[PDB]
Amino acid sequence: MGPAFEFAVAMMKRNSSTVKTEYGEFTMLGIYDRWAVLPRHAKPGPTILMNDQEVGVLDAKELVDKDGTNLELTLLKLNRNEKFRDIRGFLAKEEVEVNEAVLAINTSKFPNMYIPVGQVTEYGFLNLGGTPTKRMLMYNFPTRAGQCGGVLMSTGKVLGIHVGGNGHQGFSAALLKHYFN
Amino acid sequence: MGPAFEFAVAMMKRNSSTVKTEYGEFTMLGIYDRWAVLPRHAKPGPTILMNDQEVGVLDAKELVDKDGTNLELTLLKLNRNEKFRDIRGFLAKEEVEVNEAVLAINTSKFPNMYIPVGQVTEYGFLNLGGTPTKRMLMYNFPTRAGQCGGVLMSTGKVLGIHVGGNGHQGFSAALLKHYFN
Ligand SMILES: *[C@@H](CC(=O)OCC)[C@H](C[C@@H]1CCNC1=O)NC(=O)[C@H](Cc1ccccc1)NC(=O)[C@@H](NC(=O)OCC1c2ccccc2-c2ccccc21)[C@@H](C)OC(C)(C)C
Ligand SMILES: *[C@@H](CC(=O)OCC)[C@H](C[C@@H]1CCNC1=O)NC(=O)[C@H](Cc1ccccc1)NC(=O)[C@@H](NC(=O)OCC1c2ccccc2-c2ccccc21)[C@@H](C)OC(C)(C)C
Repeated sequence: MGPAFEFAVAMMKRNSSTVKTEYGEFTMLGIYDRWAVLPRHAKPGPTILMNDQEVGVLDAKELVDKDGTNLELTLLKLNRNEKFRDIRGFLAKEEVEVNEAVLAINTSKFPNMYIPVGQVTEYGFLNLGGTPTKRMLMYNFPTRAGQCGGVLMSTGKVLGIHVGGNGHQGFSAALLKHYFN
Repeated sequence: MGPAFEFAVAMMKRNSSTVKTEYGEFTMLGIYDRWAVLPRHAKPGPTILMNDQEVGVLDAKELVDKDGTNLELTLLKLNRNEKFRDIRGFLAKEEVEVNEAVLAINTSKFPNMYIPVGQVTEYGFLNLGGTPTKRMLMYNFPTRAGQCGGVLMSTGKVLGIHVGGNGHQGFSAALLKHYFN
């Protein structure tokens, strides 16, 4: 798991931030150019707090599948000059299952924390907070509030973003290459 | 830092537990035989909760130096049949400074979490919660309540146990080989 931690630490350092919306505090992962991702339930407005700074949101897309089923991801285009390091190469084309993953959080409640969550399984459909949701990845860890936007990784792979939990399992939305063109 | 995470994960799995005393919830590291360590301020009584179990404490020693100066460590002898894996080989004879360390926590507030804290420096004397305290190791991380008993490690080294913080820095008491005979 050493390499999985090592990759995760470098990825959070280069591409992650702490974001506040009206709906809470989240980890945010920048993907390429000025595009980043949040759990859909963060419900970013015209403005967000990004590491304490008011940042303008030029575009936001709540992702759904071809049937309109919720995927629980919102892509957002940031009004800022810096671009993110392009990490689309680390995103799979389809849901990845691994035996050992690391979930990385960066919030006030959990600043620079890394959790080895064990096996990730393609969970599939989940009734999440009452909304039918697809392309969930599941891991047996007691995830809690303050961990949404959590980045789920293994060595050289970004698997998904943490979006919910039932007190005993956690769930990430799979972060697929085609979401980013 | 990969190897430092890898060592830390294996060490917590084999030798750590979650302990409640009247004074809070702590990470506890077992050292050898039935001997473990807590921050002195956990103030373990005749009985502690060890992973939800009432466990008897046969002996407890609050460590002080040759002048009687506080070291902020309490060694405790547990009344249980299992012995800990002997990890005295990973303890230094004197305070270790490293460039990259991992602090590992295992509580309800922070179950199986690992934090890369950066450089550890021999801090020396510290007025901790009003008590003169020696042999502190310092790292620049915003440590919080719920992280005491936190185990500070680098590759193949157990450096100390987290005992306090000022909101911007954290401090571990050095865990020295001679404390354990
Ligand atoms: C992240 C928010 C954050 O960072 O805080 C800002 C400061 C947070 C993390 C999760 C909370 C608890 N565990 C976590 O990991 N995510 C949420 O709170 C998320 C919000 C949300 C998502 C989508 C729409 C609207 C809001 N909500 C939940 O995670 C949700 N849990 C849930 O839906 O559980 C699924 C269950 C399920 C599916 C199918 C069949 C049966 C069941 C079932 C049975 C019994 C319990 C759960 C489930 C919240 C609202 O939690 C409960 C469990 C109360 C529903
Ligand atoms: C661990 C407890 C835990 O797991 O909770 C159970 C559920 C906790 C972690 C630390 C809290 C905040 N940051 C942490 O990492 N440890 C303590 O609370 C610890 C308890 C204690 C230790 C020893 C005797 C009695 C109680 N207390 C503190 O960490 C303490 N901080 C402190 O003393 O700071 C040192 C400062 C210092 C030294 C020399 C010169 C000047 C200063 C200075 C100036 C200004 C601020 C701090 C210091 C607590 C009580 O915090 C404050 C900062 C309020 C004193």
